[PDB]
Amino acid sequence: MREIVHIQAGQCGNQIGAKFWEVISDEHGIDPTGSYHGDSDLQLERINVYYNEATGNKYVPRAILVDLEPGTMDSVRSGPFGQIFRPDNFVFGQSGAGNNWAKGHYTEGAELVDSVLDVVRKESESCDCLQGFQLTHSLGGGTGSGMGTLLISKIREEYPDRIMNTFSVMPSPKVSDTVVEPYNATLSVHQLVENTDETYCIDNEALYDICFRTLKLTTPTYGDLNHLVSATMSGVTTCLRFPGQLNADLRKLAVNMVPFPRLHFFMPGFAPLTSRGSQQYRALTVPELTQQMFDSKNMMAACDPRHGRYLTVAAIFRGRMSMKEVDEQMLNVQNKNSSYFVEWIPNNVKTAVCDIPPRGLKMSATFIGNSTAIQELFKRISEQFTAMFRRKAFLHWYTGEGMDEMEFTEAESNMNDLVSEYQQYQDATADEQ
Amino acid sequence: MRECISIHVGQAGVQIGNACWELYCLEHGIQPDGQMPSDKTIGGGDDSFNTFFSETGAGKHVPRAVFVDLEPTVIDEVRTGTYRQLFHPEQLITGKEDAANNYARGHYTIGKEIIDLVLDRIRKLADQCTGLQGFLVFHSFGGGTGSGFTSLLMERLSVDYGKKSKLEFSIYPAPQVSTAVVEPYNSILTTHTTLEHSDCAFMVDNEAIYDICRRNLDIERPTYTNLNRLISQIVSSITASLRFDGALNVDLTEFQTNLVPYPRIHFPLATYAPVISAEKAYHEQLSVAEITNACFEPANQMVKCDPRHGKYMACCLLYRGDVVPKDVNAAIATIKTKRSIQFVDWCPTGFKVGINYQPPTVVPGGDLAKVQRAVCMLSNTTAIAEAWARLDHKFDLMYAKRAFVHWYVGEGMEEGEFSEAREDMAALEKDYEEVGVDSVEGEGEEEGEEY
Amino acid sequence: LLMERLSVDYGKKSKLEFSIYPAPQVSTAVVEPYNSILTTHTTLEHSDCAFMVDNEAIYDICRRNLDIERPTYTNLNRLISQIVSSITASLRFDGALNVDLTEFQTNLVPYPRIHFPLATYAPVISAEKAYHEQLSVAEITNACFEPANQ
Amino acid sequence: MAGASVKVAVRVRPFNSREMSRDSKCIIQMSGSTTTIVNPKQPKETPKSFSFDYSYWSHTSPEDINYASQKQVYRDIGEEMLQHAFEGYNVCIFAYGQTGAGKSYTMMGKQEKDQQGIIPQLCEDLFSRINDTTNDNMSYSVEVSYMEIYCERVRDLLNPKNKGNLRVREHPLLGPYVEDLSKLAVTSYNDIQDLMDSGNKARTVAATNMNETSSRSHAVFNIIFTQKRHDAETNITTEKVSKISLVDLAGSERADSTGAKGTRLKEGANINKSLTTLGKVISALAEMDSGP
Ligand SMILES: CC(=O)O[C@H]1C(=O)[C@@]2(C)[C@H]([C@H](OC(=O)c3ccccc3)[C@]3(O)C[C@H](OC(=O)[C@H](O)[C@@H](NC(=O)c4ccccc4)c4ccccc4)C(C)=C1C3(C)C)[C@]1(OC(C)=O)CO[C@@H]1C[C@@H]2O
Ligand SMILES: Nc1nc2c(ncn2[C@@H]2O[C@H](COP(=O)(O)OP(=O)(O)OP(=O)(O)O)[C@@H](O)[C@H]2O)c(=O)[nH]1
Ligand SMILES: Nc1ncnc2c1ncn2[C@@H]1O[C@H](COP(=O)(O)OP(=O)(O)NP(=O)(O)O)[C@@H](O)[C@H]1O
Ligand SMILES: Nc1nc2c(ncn2[C@@H]2O[C@H](COP(=O)(O)OP(=O)(O)O)[C@@H](O)[C@H]2O)c(=O)[nH]1
Ligand SMILES: [Mg+2]
Repeated sequence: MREIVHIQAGQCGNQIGAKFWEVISDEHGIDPTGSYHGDSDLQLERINVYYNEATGNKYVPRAILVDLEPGTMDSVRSGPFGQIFRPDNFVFGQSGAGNNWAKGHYTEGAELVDSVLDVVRKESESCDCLQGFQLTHSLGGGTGSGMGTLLISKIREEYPDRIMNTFSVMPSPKVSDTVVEPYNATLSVHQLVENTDETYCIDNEALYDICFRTLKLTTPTYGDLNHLVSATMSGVTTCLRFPGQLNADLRKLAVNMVPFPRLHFFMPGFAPLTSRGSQQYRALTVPELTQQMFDSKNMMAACDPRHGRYLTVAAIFRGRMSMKEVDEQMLNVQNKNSSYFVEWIPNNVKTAVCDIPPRGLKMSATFIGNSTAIQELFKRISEQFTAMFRRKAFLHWYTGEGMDEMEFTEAESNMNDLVSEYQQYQDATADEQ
Repeated sequence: MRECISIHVGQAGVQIGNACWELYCLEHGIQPDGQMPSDKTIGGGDDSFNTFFSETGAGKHVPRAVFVDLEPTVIDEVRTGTYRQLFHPEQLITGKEDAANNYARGHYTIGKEIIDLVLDRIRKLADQCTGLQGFLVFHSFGGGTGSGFTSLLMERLSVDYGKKSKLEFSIYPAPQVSTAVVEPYNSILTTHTTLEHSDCAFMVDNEAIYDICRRNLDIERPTYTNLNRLISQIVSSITASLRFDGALNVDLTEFQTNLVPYPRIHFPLATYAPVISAEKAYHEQLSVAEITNACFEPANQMVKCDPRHGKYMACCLLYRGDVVPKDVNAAIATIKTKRSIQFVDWCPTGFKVGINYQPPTVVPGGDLAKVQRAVCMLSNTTAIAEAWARLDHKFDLMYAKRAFVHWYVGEGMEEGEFSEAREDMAALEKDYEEVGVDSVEGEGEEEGEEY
Repeated sequence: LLMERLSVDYGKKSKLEFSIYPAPQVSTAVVEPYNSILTTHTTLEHSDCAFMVDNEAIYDICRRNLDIERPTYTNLNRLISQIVSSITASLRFDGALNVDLTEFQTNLVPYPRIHFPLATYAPVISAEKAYHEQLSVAEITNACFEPANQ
Repeated sequence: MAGASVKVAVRVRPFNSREMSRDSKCIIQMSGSTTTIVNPKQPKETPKSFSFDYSYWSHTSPEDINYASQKQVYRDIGEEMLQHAFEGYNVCIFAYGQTGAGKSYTMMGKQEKDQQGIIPQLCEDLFSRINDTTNDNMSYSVEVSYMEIYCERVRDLLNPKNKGNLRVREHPLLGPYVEDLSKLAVTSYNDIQDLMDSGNKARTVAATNMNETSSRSHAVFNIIFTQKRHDAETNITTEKVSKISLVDLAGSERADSTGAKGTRLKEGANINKSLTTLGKVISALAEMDSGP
């Protein structure tokens, strides 16, 4: 029994968590009231991964919602899936951080962290055999970045053998909805590099690009982006819940994807995408899934994988398919694009197959890539961060909450080392000198 | 609970408060008598938003406002107007003379004996709030009361509460048109206190509003009511983030964290893009890109200064109505590629975005057309220094001969304050000059693995 | 671990293996070689006779002989099951010449450390192609030595 | 910068009381710079063999030929490294071994103070050389600190307070360091002995099948060394500063040897991770030295 505890902090994390729970509830046939009205038998076989059982055959998820302003909690409660959650898990304060990292991690969050940790311990002790945690949040904001990093630190200190994940929305190159974003992104990445086993990098720009170009939507909204991210999140942990011909837990993905401890920043992806009104033209087969999956324009990280090399790749398929087709297609992808795969790993494509595909898709697949191109994101942040730190743009708001300038420098150094470490395994030969 | 306290000092302050409270009662469906029939008909709701209004047991709603002025006439008007029953009868009006366009009279001589009552009533209002956000102070530079009394108030509130944000809306003397002879003195004097004690002072000129009204609204004879209505619309746009749901909400702390680089630079400009008459409301799309572009134009600026002569340090955009994020994204991308808009090299990001679902309302008897989309821009830039520099010259021309100085000294002030003041205004301009310069060269870029 | 404990406890009884070795080209894991190399010690010391098979070879056999272009693990497992049944058939049913499990070891391993033989099954043929052919003894014996059928 | 000249040495100790009591046999044999070892259970195939830059035979105590005397190993390592330290550059000693092999011995020496390990010879030459060299126109300063690494957490030994975790940091110019790490000055080697004993009493130790007392954590004993010059001028300046790091590594661990569960396996896992990282960096430094 592999139980996952789900946490979500900040406006972005709360919205994504709401959409994710709506999706998973559809997958397992749970009504908004909490009762079960499904059709197949396998849906209840592993419901205990995400849900707890109440008295009258009613199920309640393991969500824990955190914020420092009551607006988003009120929005989520007054919603289609408001009443499914447990009331005692809605932890919140007032007078939120306000895009200020110091308020979130050193001043305001220090009061709410004890209550949040108490609820987390209560929920965790009741599980049969906890596997890992989750956390949805955004790095460009105060409450999200600050409280999320603090929670990650404390939980990692308390439970050191379980698997910590996180789905983080990085700042975008061009589209910007805050001005003090680089400070929050840097002072945070500094903690995520230390206290996490896997991080999946999401960016608004890539998701907007997918919606505008692939799905052909004329008016994308945040619901769609949450949809995409939620589809990926559901796809990642499929093998814990349903049977298959080759299983892969979170820990197997962790072992196979990460060569060294500090290189765990992944580019996620999902296929297929017919954009509607074009399903009749596209024939759905395993080669088509593999073709769309590796395309540079399908990624949600806003990094071009052609500018680097793939350290490792993982593909989780969901459906009824032949194993020979999967193995041959992965071999062909490796051979035809040999320039973009590192040479000192003889084979760097993990594969898994599950038997139960999604609601209305004969077949589906999800992608977890690990390549050096992700370094560009960090580099871009540094190229902004120093530009604001040489002349101390907005620093007094941070030092007013008790944070010595040294903390800022101790970080720009850490991220710069991360970029350098990735840059080492990037050149496509190493000899002579 | 997101509450905030409104203060109105001086004649300009109380007329702006009149327009403001008219607008807010219209937004919340509250009758001028204080009753709300919407809840009675529906049977219950959150329409009695606790931000501006406190709800009593009988169902009446009283505003979280404190009017103050030394002239009984301007508030005897509202004690016998339409909204006579909306306000609590304790209004804190002095039955004496006025500052008479004298900072010294309003600060030292007559400012006492009325200060105490104002702090007790502000204390009583503050005690009723749970998680107060801050103060919105309305007043006008140049007036004796609105300068001196506002300075004394600002000092006492800073001493007492301290950590609460205290925003300010003010009316600056225009370059050319003026209504008094001693405006520069009272300005140069209250700048010293508005620099230290305020946290973010919004700045508005009358001539800019006259030009905006003449050009866009096609009103050839505007009066103070239209100006107050525009200012009220701006304040509504600022505060709507913590009254209605939205996709991206912007609280009052985010304002200051995102718009104030250094502690002494907190003087942004304000603009409202879709200002247009009902007749011209047709024949136009009023898409998001159009209003976003119209915000940046020099003509629509609400203070008589050219943005093209400075550099933008920060921008806050606050949208209302049918707005989706992708249109704002595209508009920002389009603005960033224009060369006439220069951003400083130490702010690569530049922008803050906030979206609200509640569209703007239309006041009966007004002039603004009903629109589906609206936006308010708050830009922190270096051009503002020019608007200061002009006034200073006049004060020096007034000071070199020591004209009209015996009136100020007779009320209890000394000459060195006039002197000390000029120095303070003199520096602030220096700081605004330094922040606008580009980075030097970095002082680096050395060789390395040359082997 | 299990083979170690069984070798300690029982000792003299035979122990045979049927294992899936990694394929030269295709694989479903990146850390396979470490596991295989670490396993080879216990495969060597404790087991008495180990047979090895490869998924790639069985895929090729299925494609060429049975004309299944998209096989799955079920077909491979069925083939391995046939192999094991032919191994153990001599213990169950009557025959002219019977071979016990110990006879395999006595006749097949020269020295203790070289007990790694390959296995093959000759008449793998589809129902449609079951006709047009005699499938005599000589034909199947010849097919067993074909390098393509390994 | 200087070439990463790493010196690899190995040393064999004699028998202990328990080994002498049993009918044990010696298996390490040395020749030149090569050492070979055999299997008692597999005496047919071959001995295994290794080569190191230094092989030291302190097996036979009364032996006169090719005996690795403590003064000999000190001349090999400590004298040259103290000479390097006095040039103003940093020095690091790593002591490794498993309970019995004989680590402490090489680091400290016997209790009768007749045959001295690396620490007393180094410290006494440092103190004595200075005491018999300092003049009016120079000043010397020496300080000592002592910390331990346990489960990737830094703990202080000299300070007797409640053993809370400390927080590593990174001063931009001076590099990594630890906050609130007690630092004390010393005058002679008796002071260092007192501080070293006091700190060693505070180290975490647990019992296992191999030994009743086994190191569960690494230790670092840092000696801060500063030289100041008084030239014939009003400008008095520090010539340079150097650090000597004497480091005790916990032995490699295997559940095939420590069968304890719970915290004991976790400590062993963290120890093995740290050892692997240390070997990874050390080999890379030697490669860096070798290439150009
Ligand atoms: C062919 C058909 O029947 O219609 C499809 C469809 O046209 C496509 C375009 C769907 C459609 O998705 C979108 O339009 C979309 C919009 C914004 C963001 C993301 C997707 C679909 O909505 C999505 C929907 O997918 C599902 O129902 C899956 O089970 C999916 N779950 C959800 O979408 C879901 C959302 C909220 C609540 C509950 C479920 C899923 C996939 C993997 C793992 C878990 C769940 C399906 C089949 C389709 C429509 C309806 C058009 C796609 O989405 C998924 C996840 O299947 C977009 O890319 C795929 C490819 C499909 O062909
Ligand atoms: N925009 C706008 N400005 C106003 C309004 N009423 C007054 N003012 C400004 O206020 C200035 C006069 O100073 P006041 O603020 O009225 O000073 P006061 O309130 O009369 O206080 P005393 O001078 O002591 O009597 C004029 O120059 C106007 O520009 C108004 O209704 N709208
Ligand atoms: N080369 C040597 N010559 C003589 N005696 C030695 C030698 N090496 C060790 N000894 C002694 O023999 C014993 C072995 O050292 P010991 O204190 O058991 O070290 P250890 O337990 O191997 N240290 P560690 O590896 O950190 O756990 C001690 O009494 C030493 O003084
Ligand atoms: N993908 C996604 N991103 C969002 C959403 N809402 C906000 N964001 C991003 O989050 C950033 C602001 O983070 P915010 O939610 O305010 O952080 P918080 O205040 O600590 O909760 C913006 O730059 C947005 O790009 C959403 O619904 N989906
Ligand atoms: Mg007046």
